[PDB]
Amino acid sequence: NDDKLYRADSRPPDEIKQSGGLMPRMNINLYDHARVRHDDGYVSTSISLRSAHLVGQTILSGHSTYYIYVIATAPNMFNVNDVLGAYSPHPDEQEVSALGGIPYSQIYGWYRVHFGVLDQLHRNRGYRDRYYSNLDIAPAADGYGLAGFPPEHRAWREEPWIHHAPPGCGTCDEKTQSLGVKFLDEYQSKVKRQIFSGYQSDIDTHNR
Amino acid sequence: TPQNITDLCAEYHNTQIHTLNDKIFSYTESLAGKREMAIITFKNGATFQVEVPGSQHIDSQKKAIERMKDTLRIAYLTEAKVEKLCVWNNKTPHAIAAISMAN
Amino acid sequence: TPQNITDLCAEYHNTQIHTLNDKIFSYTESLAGKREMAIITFKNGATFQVEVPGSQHIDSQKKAIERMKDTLRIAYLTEAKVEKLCVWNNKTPHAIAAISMAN
Amino acid sequence: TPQNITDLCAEYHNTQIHTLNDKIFSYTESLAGKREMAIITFKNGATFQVEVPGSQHIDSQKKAIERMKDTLRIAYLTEAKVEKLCVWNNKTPHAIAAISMAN
Amino acid sequence: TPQNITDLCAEYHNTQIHTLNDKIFSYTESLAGKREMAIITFKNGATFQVEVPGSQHIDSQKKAIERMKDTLRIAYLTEAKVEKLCVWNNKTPHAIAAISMAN
Amino acid sequence: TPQNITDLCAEYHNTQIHTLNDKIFSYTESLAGKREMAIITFKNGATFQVEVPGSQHIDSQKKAIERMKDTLRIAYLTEAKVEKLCVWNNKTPHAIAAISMAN
Ligand code: NA
Repeated sequence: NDDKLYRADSRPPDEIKQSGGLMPRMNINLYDHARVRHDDGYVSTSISLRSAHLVGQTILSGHSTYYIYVIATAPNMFNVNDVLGAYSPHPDEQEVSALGGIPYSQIYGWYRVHFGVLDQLHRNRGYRDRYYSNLDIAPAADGYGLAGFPPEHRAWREEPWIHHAPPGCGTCDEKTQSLGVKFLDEYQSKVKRQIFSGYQSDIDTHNR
Repeated sequence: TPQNITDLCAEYHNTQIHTLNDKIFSYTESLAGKREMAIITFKNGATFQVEVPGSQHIDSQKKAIERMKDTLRIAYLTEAKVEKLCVWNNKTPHAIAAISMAN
Repeated sequence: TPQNITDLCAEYHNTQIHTLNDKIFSYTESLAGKREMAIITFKNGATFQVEVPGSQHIDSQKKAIERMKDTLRIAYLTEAKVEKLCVWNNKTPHAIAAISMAN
Repeated sequence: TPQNITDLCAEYHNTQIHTLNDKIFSYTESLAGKREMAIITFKNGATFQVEVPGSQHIDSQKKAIERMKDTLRIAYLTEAKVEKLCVWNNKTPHAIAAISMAN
Repeated sequence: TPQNITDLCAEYHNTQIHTLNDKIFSYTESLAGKREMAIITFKNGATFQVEVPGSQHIDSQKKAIERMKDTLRIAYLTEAKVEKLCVWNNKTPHAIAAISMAN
Repeated sequence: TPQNITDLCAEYHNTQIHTLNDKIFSYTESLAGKREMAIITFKNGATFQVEVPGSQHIDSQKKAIERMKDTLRIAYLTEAKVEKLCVWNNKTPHAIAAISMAN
């Protein structure tokens, strides 16, 4: 559906364009990521504007100017509390994390924050509404296996992760890494199909 | 002049509207001699062709056939939602005369 | 030589500018004989055509009609905001002469 | 008229189907004289060509050969899964007669 | 042969290099007879045209003029940073002879 | 018939392979008379052209020169990794004869 998420980020729109989106600080580990959050292969977002604004008030209180990016939902996202469960270390954050970050086209727009005061929404030309509105967050069952607990952690011997335990878990970290790399490769590939197919919908065979 | 695909379709003999409201499931394209065509399917199993050009098409339709293959190729890739297809039903598979995309 | 679509439009008879500032809601394309056209709509109900190439057209316009249909398809599939359309209003639907895109 | 790529292939001598269900690993193209051709590979080492146009091709295939090379480049860049290729196996590399894409 | 747009531009009379280092603000194109052209603008107000093909053009330029319009359209639509334009300054708006894109 | 760009390039005496394994840093095109060409560069300063069509080209190369420029522009806009270029090194900048793209 057309749900939106929000992230305070000191990186300006021009940089976001040049980077191809909002990128993580490549190690990909949700557990490690959760312990504005952008380490270990994921980029954090909030389920509301006011939430993201507050996160930025305390974390980016120090930057004359930062931004609150408005982001569509898609299957690169995980509800952290659903995936980590009882072992979610900061579950008050109500976090939805983007594995490999947020591609530019998934960004609907951004607000400018200047000296703590939020502006005045700027729409992203790279955004694709019909594509992203027909997409949702990844179900937690796609994330249980990428949870990324240590091989010794009690989660891998407990439900639901017991049935999604990567080999060596319960090289465990080796497999957590390669499963995330594989997921990100497959995800990015779908997004480039969408954007780059659009970029080639000008081709007209007959005219030459 | 028709204002939409349904009115357009009604001007011709041997046509009908299929309403799919779905993206294309498969795109197939051939350069084989005498089978220079495209074929699309939808997930319900429905199959349609853009015909090999011939004497059933007038000259003006020749460039339009080429444009339809461009369009169906990129609609497939872009996963665009096909609203309706107007097709000739005197052919197997049914042959596309017009398409409309909307959400 | 005009510097914008509004000045360009004003050089012709029976035209008008439509200001939409909106992406195309639907794209329709036909290869049926004598209906080799495209029709677009916007969510506010407005409908426009790129005309069938005819005797109202000079030869320099033929390639440009083809380009315009190319332009409408990529605009549709990339959700590009259409700023204005210059159209002939002695046609139903109104016939596209020029498009501008910004924002 | 054939309904899918497999039946299409079966209409010709010296053809076979390759099932890849994978994206294109590399796209190569050339404007070198007598080698105006495209070559693709897949991660499994499978290598295919779109033939240099020649006397083995009839006039109607020339346009389709040009569309096929485009189709391959487009599929390469979008990382689209190629389901099947129909190829002539009396050529090295195997020469593409048709492609199907299904997600 | 010139290795860049600046050196290419200096081979011609009545040309100069414009430096934008910015994405195109607006893209306008017309199929209107005698105005088969494109016009782009940048947010500083600078306006440029690809001219209507005419007597001032030799045959080898006809396809390049068509290619430039394709290029300006996709540039505009992808927000591609335009580095420099080579333009004829003896025309209003200044007529594009060349473009470079770089970040 | 060659299975790859390296083998293709070695069929010509005046050619060489450049291995870039990198995206195109800049893309330039001109419609100026007698300079209807493209020029690309890479981060490392390497510069290449697609030559203007001339008496050194046979007919079969003309369409392929147009496809190569299509390919380079899209490669540039998508940031596609260019693996190798086969070029003629008796021109400056070296003149593109073929391109391979791989991840
Ligand atoms: Na969504």
